[PDB]
Amino acid sequence: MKLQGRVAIITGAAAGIGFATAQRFAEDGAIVVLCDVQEARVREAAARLAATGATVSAYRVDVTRRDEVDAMVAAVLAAHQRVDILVNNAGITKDARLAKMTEAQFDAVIDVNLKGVFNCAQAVAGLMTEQGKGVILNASSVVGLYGNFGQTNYAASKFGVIGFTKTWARELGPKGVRVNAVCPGFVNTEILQTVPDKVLDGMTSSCWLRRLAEPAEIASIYAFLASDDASYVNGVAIEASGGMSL
Amino acid sequence: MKLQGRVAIITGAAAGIGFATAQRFAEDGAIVVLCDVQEARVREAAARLAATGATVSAYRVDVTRRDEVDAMVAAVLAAHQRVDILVNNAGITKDARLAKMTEAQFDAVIDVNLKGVFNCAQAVAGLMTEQGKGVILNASSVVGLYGNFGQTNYAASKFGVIGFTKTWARELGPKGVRVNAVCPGFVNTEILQTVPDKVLDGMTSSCWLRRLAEPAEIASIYAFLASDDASYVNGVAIEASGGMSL
Amino acid sequence: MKLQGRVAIITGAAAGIGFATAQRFAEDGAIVVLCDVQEARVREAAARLAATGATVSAYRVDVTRRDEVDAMVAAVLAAHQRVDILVNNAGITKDARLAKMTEAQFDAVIDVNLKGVFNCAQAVAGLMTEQGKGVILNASSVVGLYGNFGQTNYAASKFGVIGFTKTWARELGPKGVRVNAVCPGFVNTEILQTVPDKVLDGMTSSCWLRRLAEPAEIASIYAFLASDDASYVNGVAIEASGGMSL
Amino acid sequence: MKLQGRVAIITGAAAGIGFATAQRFAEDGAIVVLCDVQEARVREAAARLAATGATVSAYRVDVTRRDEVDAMVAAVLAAHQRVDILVNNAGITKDARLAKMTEAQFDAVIDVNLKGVFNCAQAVAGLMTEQGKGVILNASSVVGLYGNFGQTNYAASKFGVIGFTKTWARELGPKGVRVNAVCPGFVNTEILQTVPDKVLDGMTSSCWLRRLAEPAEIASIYAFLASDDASYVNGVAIEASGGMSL
Repeated sequence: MKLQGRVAIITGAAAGIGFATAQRFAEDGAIVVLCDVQEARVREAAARLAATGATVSAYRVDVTRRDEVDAMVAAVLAAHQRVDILVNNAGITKDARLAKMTEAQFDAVIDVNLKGVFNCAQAVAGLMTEQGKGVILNASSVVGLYGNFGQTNYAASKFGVIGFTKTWARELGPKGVRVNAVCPGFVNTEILQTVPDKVLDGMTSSCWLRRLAEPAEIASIYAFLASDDASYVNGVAIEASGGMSL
Repeated sequence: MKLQGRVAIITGAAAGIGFATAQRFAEDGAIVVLCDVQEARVREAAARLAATGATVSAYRVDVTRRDEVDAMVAAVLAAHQRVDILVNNAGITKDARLAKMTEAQFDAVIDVNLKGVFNCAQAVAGLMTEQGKGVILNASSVVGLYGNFGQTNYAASKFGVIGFTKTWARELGPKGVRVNAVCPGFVNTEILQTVPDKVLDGMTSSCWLRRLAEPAEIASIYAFLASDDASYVNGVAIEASGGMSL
Repeated sequence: MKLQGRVAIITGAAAGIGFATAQRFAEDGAIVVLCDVQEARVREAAARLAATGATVSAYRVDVTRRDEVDAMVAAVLAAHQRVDILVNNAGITKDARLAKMTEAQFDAVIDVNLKGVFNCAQAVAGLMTEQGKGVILNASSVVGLYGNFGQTNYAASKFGVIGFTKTWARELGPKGVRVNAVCPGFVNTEILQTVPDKVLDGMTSSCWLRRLAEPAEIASIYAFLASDDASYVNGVAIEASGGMSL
Repeated sequence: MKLQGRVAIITGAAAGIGFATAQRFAEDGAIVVLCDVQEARVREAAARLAATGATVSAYRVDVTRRDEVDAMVAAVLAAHQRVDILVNNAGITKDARLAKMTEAQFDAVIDVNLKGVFNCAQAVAGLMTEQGKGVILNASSVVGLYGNFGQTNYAASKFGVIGFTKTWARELGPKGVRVNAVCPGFVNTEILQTVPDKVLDGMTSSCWLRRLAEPAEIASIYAFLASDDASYVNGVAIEASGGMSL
């Protein structure tokens, strides 16, 4: 059990990729800390994992509020004495082409997807370098490699988290702390359930595996990167798109 | 005279690469609008170019203030009837290790370097698509490709502007408007005179041409990209580093 | 036991990363076919793994000779009924500055490192698409991302295998066959013992983890990519360098 | 006239991008040496440029025959005393999916597109470093960035020439010799004239400028890169695709 006893904080863990990652991490023996802006939902999520015998906890955290981030990290240290893994998965989209995008749409996405990631990483990175081991995993996107129509704000933020990744991999690597990113393509979470079938068909046609990912297939990449199997993987952004013509 | 009569707005034009770009664009026949937060200095810069016979103007613009950006664009239209080129060159650094970076250091760099670029591009893009031709050139950095120690905020921002570049190239290209980025390496501008020699030796040794760039050598890349010689170059980030090992 | 009963052909398996990969695959339950130009050595390597209880076999294969490749594939099918995984790890260097590189130095590296990879992949790809599942893993290098002094031929070949990877991921992905590459940095294999200390200090100082990899740390990446944990990873080249400034 | 008096060797110059580059270089004042495997056609091409008053010469060169390459370079030195620019543009395609590609198809493309480029660059690079200035420009492709169905051989070769580019930029940069690559997308040369319209429409739909390039639009990028406007551009592969979703 490759993450046995390791303490993992996962943001956006109430549902979607975040929840799938919490589940997989618990299966790999991690102590999992599920954080989400949605308090009731994340406590239900944690409750489902606790029933399996896993050691888990749940916190309401808005990652744009550094005081909430700090309070959670302090509570995790009080409870489990260390932080071994951070998965910066919480994100939002507010799509609009440049001609129509509002300042509020722009700001909201930069706040969660860049400032939020900065807040959580800054809050744990010192704990990790002090103990001489840790891993910070950042959620990017294929859009963070290639751009995408209507995603001025999202693309900037997901490119930007690769900037974080390479910078922190440089700063923290020498102290035994690895920093990597995952760049998912089209993943079959709740966000796609209202998308018209013909639109989904266009999406899957652009994928070289000709299908959407299940969230567990992104979780499994975070699990690899957290584990010692990725001990010489640092500063990378792994594309998890099945291959794409975006 | 490959830019003859074309109207170019350049931000951060009082000095450094911005001023060199204004100088080169004027040499190539462009009508140049020099914008900077340093009003007296950008006025003096414009005066030097006017003395050579160029058609120029000078505006105080804080790119984080959209009303100021909009007012400048309106004034340029009143004076010169159209906008053909935008060079988003204004940027700042507020360097710190992740461990030490303050919220103000982080927020300020995201504001100028991402929000400011968004503001200027959004302000001109409709003018350009309506007339069926235009070019937006974004200043990135080698740091926006590879990250860099102490530059959590700057690296996120310069990665992010490549996200803008690809996204806007997708949205605007079909309307005849190209969007590209330049990623300079180490440039001999005013910000380097105070830097220690052994730091500059490390800079030059990591460059495959074994020397710093002069600002004119970055200006000439912007001039190429603005010109019709780059008519099939869209969505790219051109590294202008002499080759390097950062 | 994530590769239990899966049949893996590994080229260059007598030593180095190839042998470490065979060892790890066997540890994960794979049936391993060790191939190398050094027959006695790869036989001894297989014997070490068989002593641990693994199901293994050992073949002399010069990957530049397609009849030898084909004969080995036919033998594997006769023995084990299918081929599930191919690791194209055999490669050579024949380093020289452009000024001095001989035709033989150039031709030989292209032959083993590109033609050999082509030969092995073509020999197994139809088996994999016919059965609806398979994975081909190609050995690249950080040199296949950034180039390197004295490696005109090697760099072309390791860039080229990423070209293969993306192309085959496009052709074979829709049939259920994934194709990926690994780009190792500096690995503590047998080829480094003779290397001067000050050359190795330059290697480690350019790595953001400030150490060389052990071969098992590259093997574990191949093991991940072969496994179902990488089921939505297709067409990628994963840098396995600890982060670096080459 | 930015290439005045500079001696430029261009391979594949009888038609297509090569001829367009010869024409543009002559317009920029270069002494142009047109090389092609097609002797009658390249002499006609040269004759057209000579009529404009340009200084030009024509040679039959098969770039896979080093003796022909060497003889041409010697003849150019005898005639013009130096070589300032090399454009490695000659290339071929022999497309087939991996399942069907023959050894001869593979070999032919590697021979022209990698060995040929090596031959020409090796033959001139010493002349350039000795005089302390030169530029070598390599023709890659968008396929050398992203791969493409049916192009195992072409993609490997055009990735591979970026490997050459980065390696030679490293080796030769310190001696004042720059090496860069251009990666064209879909260009309206003779090769596309038999392509069905509906197929061309698919191609242009995937282009963010929604049109094919004219060959002069690729020539203009080579002209920039050869000129002193690109004096701090070294080791780069410039995508000239209009933006693409390949």
